[PDB]
Amino acid sequence: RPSSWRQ
Amino acid sequence: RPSSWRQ
Amino acid sequence: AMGSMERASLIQKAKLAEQAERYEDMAAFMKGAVEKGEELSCEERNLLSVAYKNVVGGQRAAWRVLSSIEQKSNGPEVREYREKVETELQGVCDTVLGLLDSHLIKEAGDAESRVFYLKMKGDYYRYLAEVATGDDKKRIIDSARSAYQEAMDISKKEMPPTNPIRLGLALNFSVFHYEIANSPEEAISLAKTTFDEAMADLHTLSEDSYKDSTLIMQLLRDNLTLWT
Amino acid sequence: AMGSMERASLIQKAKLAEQAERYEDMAAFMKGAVEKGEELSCEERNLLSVAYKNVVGGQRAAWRVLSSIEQKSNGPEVREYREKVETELQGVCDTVLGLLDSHLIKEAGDAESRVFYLKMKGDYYRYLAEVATGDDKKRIIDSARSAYQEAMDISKKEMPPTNPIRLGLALNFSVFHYEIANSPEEAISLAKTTFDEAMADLHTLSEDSYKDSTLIMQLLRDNLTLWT
Ligand SMILES: *Cc1ccc(-n2ccnc2-c2cccc(*)c2)cc1OC
Ligand SMILES: *Cc1ccc(-n2ccnc2-c2cccc(*)c2)cc1OC
Ligand SMILES: [Ca+2]
Ligand SMILES: [Ca+2]
Ligand SMILES: [Ca+2]
Ligand SMILES: [Ca+2]
Ligand SMILES: [Ca+2]
Ligand SMILES: [Ca+2]
Ligand SMILES: [Cl-]
Ligand SMILES: [Cl-]
Repeated sequence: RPSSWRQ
Repeated sequence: RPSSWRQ
Repeated sequence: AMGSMERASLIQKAKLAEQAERYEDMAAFMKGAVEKGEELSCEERNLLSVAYKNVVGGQRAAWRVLSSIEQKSNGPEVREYREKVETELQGVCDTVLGLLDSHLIKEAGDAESRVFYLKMKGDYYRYLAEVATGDDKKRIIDSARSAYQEAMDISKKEMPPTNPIRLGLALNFSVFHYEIANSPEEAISLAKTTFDEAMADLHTLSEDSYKDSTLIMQLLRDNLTLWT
Repeated sequence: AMGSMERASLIQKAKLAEQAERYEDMAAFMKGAVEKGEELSCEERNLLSVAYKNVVGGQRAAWRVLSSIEQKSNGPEVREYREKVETELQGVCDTVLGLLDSHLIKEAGDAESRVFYLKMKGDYYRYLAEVATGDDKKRIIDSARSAYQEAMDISKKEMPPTNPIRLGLALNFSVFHYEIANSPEEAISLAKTTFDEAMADLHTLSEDSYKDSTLIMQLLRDNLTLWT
């Protein structure tokens, strides 16, 4: 559910 | 560009 | 590849693959189920169609991106990579057509199954026609036309005008006329006549059938709005 | 498989595959480019990362769907198909880790390349850790931790606090702490300290660098909002 790096 | 059958 | 798995397990896994949006897996499972040699139920035919429609849909979208890049360009790389995607797409279409020919269509006696498979045959020849450029392109187009036409003849004799398969078939045959056969007037006439005859049959339907039919009528209307 | 294609053609085709959203092709092209044995440029490292991140991202999303179905269930089909997807995911992670080990990391001397590859090593061990359940799961977790930690040590010595690679590394190491290592306080502390130190360095940046850095700071903030 948390954000890892993404474009 | 026109729609064929789709769900 | 799927010869050692139970038919019911292949169907169960096709449904799981659909939930996981794993459409290549879904297609391989349904190919295995078809190759068991038994006829497909209504639900199973829909799984087969959904799987391959999504696989070839991704290939078609990629081919269009690459073809557009290639057209603006004119090294060999863009053409080579478009050809690679094109060959993979043709392979998937040939696989589907091979399942229909061995032996889904010949065993399909009921109108709902026979029209369904003939619509599929028209669709996958249509996808072949979208990328065709050589000696056999006219024959590919006529193969799509012939399959659609047989499906239309059966559907008009055996199904009500609101039947979702009949409506989806007419929708796709109209797209064939507009996009492939360079027959926009035929495309528009077919879409209008299909829409109007379905409209006049809606009063016979339950609420759920009404929703099924009107959903596809809206796609016919969207095309008529785009084309007129 | 790509041994006969020119390095430059593989890179060109990776970019075409990205435009076509054909990420499996993109990964195979970039794998071939890596196997040419030359170091990767900044742009080429990004292509490698984008390709495999998208491939494994689809596999992770599918694995989560299937694992959730499997948990509600407890025939063998759901477990079998989850295992199939899991094995394919592990195969992709092993492939990436093999490229990093042979020989991207050992040839990476500059901080920007070395930190980039060590972050990747941490990420793909993290993806292995997400599905791990056996004797080696603790070692998989420590392998992710060790790679992230070495990358962090270099990034803090050699890069400004706003450097996008440094920020993305800290973001992902914080997700590792929260999701994998059961260390939510470490995750929150890392995200806060990273955000605050970047905030205090924004005044040094051009407009374009400011946009790059603040975009990743917002992901840190989104996580802090989710976690607190
Ligand atoms: C081509 C096509 C057209 C309509 C449907 N469809 C709409 C609503 N219900 C159906 C259907 C489901 C299963 C079997 C037969 C019809 C589906 C189509 O292709 C799958
Ligand atoms: C993990 C990661 C973090 C940041 C970036 N990034 C953001 C903006 N620019 C970049 C970048 C592009 C190319 C090389 C190095 C950084 C990219 C990341 O992974 C691709
Ligand atoms: Ca059996
Ligand atoms: Ca060709
Ligand atoms: Ca029969
Ligand atoms: Ca060369
Ligand atoms: Ca396993
Ligand atoms: Ca070097
Ligand atoms: Cl190619
Ligand atoms: Cl399986």
